[PDB]
Amino acid sequence: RPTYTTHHLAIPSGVTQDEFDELKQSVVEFHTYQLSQNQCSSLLAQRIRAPNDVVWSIVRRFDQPQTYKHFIKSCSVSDNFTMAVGSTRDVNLISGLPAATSTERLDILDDDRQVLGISIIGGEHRLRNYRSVISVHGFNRDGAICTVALESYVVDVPEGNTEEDTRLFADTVVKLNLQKLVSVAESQVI
Amino acid sequence: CIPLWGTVSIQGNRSEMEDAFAVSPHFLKLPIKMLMGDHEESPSLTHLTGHFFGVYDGHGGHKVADYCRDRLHFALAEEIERIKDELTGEGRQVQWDKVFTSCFLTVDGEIEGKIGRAVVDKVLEAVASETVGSTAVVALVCSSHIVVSNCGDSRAVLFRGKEAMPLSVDHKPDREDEYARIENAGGKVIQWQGARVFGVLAMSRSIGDRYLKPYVIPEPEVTFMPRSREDECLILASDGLWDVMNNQEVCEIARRRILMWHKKNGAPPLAERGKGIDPACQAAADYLSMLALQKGSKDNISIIVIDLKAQRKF
Ligand SMILES: Cc1cc(=O)n(C)c2ccc(S(=O)(=O)NCc3ccccc3)cc12
Ligand SMILES: [Cl-]
Ligand SMILES: [Cl-]
Ligand SMILES: [Cl-]
Ligand SMILES: [Cl-]
Ligand SMILES: [Mn+2]
Ligand SMILES: [Mn+2]
Ligand SMILES: [Mn+2]
Ligand SMILES: [Mn+2]
Repeated sequence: RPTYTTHHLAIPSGVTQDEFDELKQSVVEFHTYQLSQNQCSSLLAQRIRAPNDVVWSIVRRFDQPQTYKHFIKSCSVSDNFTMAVGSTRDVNLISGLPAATSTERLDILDDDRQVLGISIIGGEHRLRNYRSVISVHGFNRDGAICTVALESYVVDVPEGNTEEDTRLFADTVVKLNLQKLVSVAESQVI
Repeated sequence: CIPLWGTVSIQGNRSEMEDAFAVSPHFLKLPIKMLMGDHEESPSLTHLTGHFFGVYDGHGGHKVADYCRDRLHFALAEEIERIKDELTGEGRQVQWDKVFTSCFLTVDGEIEGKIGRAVVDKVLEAVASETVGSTAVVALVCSSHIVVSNCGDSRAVLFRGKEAMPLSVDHKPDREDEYARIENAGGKVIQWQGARVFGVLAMSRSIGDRYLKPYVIPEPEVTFMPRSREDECLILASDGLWDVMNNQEVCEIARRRILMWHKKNGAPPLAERGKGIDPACQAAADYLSMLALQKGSKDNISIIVIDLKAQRKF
C-alpha cells in the first residue's frame, strides 16, 4: 500500500524527552506525509523564548516571508490578496544560490491550531513538489513561557542527487530560517 | 612607475549589479624594506609608491562588495602603518601574507558586526545580512613587485613573456584541499548545481557570509611576485569573464589590443600618463568585456587591465 513518514519515532534535535511526550502527538497530527516514489522527508524543531501567540503572529504572514526567512529579495502576492487558503506568492531569491525564484501555494492556514502549510508549485529551483508544515507549540515552564516550532517537509529527490544530499541541503535552509524566526520572535519579547 | 590601467564593470544579463571594483593609484608608500634590502647605494630610496587594484564579486546582495570597494584598501594601509610604527627574503613573503591576511580578516569581521567600525567611536553593526558576501582579488603594484591577495573565485592573471601565470587559485569547494579543509572543520560539500558548501554556496572562501562561518573563511592566498622585464600585463576580473574565456587567451587579447591602440594612435604625452585610465588599457578592457558578452556570459563582468611595460615601440 502507500508508505508514510515516521518522524514520530525519533526525538528531533533540540527537543527534550518531556517536551516530545507532548509534541509526539503533534508530529502524528501535522507532520505525517504520504510518501511518493523517490522522495525525501525531514522533521526539524526550534525552541523560542517567546509566547506561542507571538511566534504564530509572525509565522502566519504568508505574504511577508522575508520577515522571518533568509534568501528572499522580494515577494509578491495578488492585488486582491486576502490570505485565504489557496493564495499564491511569487518569491525572487537573492543571488548565488542553486535557485532563483519560487512560486508557492498556501494550503493550510489554521489560526485555531497555529499550523501553516505550503506547497511549492513552480519556480527555478531543484526542490520539486516540496510540501512543508510548520506548527507552533506553547509551553509554560512554571511561569517561564516558551515555544517550540516544528517544521517538516517532503520533497522529490532531484535526478543526480541522493536522499542524503537532498536532506542535507533542505535541512540546512530550514534550520537557518528557523534561527531567523528565533531572532525575530525573541526581539519582540522582554 | 606610472600606473597604466583601464576598467570595465558591467551588470550584463543580471537583475542586480553586485560586482564592484576599486583603483587607487599612488595610494601607498610601501617601506623599501617590505620589498627588498640594501646592496652595493641608493640612499634617496626610502619607499616605493604602491598602486592598489581590487575586484569584488558580490553574492547574495551588493553591500559586501560595495563595502570592500570603499574600505578594503584603507584597512590595508592601516595594516602597513602598524608595520611602519613597529620598525630577509623569506621574511618578506611571510610579512606580506600576514599583512593581507590581517586586512582581509579585519574587513570580514567589520562586515559581520564583530569588529568595530570608525564613526566620524567605533560601532559594532553588520554591514549586510548574514547571507551576503563577496569575493576579493587585490593587487598591489610597485616598480619592483606585484603582490596579489585572493579570497574566492575572482582571479588575477599575470602575462609574462608568452605565458599566462595565474597569481590566484579559485577557492571552489571541490578543490581537493578546500574540500578536505571544509569537511575537517565539520562542514559538508554537496554537488547541487555545482560543488556547494552544504549545497548552498559555490565558493569555499569569501568576505562576509557570516552564516557559513567557519566553513567559508576570509583567509586569502597571497602571492609575492618579483617583477620582470618580460612582464606584459596584469588582469584582474570576476568570473563573469573567466567562466567563458581562457586565461591564456584573455592575456593575449589584452596585449594585442594594447599594441593595436599604440600602433594606430602613438603614445600619449608622458605628462598626461598615469592620470586616469590609459586609453590602450581601456580599449583592451572594453574589447574583453564585449567578447565575454558575445560569448554569452550572463553574469556581471568586471575587468581591470594593467599594462606593465614602460613603453611599447615597434
Ligand atoms: C523552493 C526553493 C528551493 C531552493 O533551493 N531554495 C534555496 C529556496 C530558497 C528560498 C525559498 S522561499 O523563501 O521562497 N520559500 C521558503 C522555502 C524555503 C526552503 C525550501 C522551500 C521553501 C524557496 C526555495
Ligand atoms: Cl539575475
Ligand atoms: Cl545587500
Ligand atoms: Cl585580439
Ligand atoms: Cl585596440
Ligand atoms: Mn556575483
Ligand atoms: Mn566570514
Ligand atoms: Mn563561475
Ligand atoms: Mn560572478
